[PDB]
Amino acid sequence: RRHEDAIKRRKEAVNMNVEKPTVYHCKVFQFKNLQNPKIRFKLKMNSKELSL
RNA sequence: GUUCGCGAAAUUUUACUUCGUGGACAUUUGGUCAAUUUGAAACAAUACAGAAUCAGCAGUUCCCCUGCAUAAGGAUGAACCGUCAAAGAGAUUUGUUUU
Repeated sequence: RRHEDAIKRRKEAVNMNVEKPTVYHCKVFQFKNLQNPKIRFKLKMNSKELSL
């Protein structure tokens, strides 16, 4: 019961929005070849997951 | 003066009676049942020391095991890639192998 109420509580963590930070943090990477398909998949996934 | 013991006499050895002899030879206290009875104050009633035991759970304090929550923190896997929708008006082009 506490486990399910936790998820019904998680949805309120979903509809919470931004509250923009102060300083954005940036990194720059550079590569010779992106052709590897799984790398191309992971860079998309992990970008969507972390809200990067 | 009281008793116990030994020796002598009068009678039937122990016994009574008397002489010579060795001890022992104080009284009290520390001894109240408590409780209850309308009277010039006594111990007379009225009781009468009879004036509960086995077992179960839980709760505080620490420890371990296993869950779920929460705060932080990490490790890894997931094949395919992003600068609109509708309607209206104007401008340009368009004989035989795969229908």
